[PDB]
Amino acid sequence: GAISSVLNDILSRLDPPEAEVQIDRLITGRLQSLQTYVTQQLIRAAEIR
Amino acid sequence: VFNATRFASVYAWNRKRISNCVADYSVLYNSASFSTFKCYGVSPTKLN
Repeated sequence: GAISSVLNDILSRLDPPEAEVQIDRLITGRLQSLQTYVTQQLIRAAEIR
Repeated sequence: VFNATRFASVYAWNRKRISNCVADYSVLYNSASFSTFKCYGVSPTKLN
């Protein structure tokens, strides 16, 4: 949902307060995607054990 | 673009294409001219 997926782009374009808005969207999604990954690995860890 | 005597009408306007050159945007801040200066796609200070 962010304007751009590259951090260097939003930092070299938007204002300091505007970049934080976009950085929030990037961190939020990337945090959820990583949590989903860890969750699935724990599930498969129960299947292998 | 900026210093032209008379611009084009907003009913029928001529778009100025600028490419293959050096754009110095620090002169705008070095000498205050524009009364209203803002950037939606980027920050006003990051053009340079």
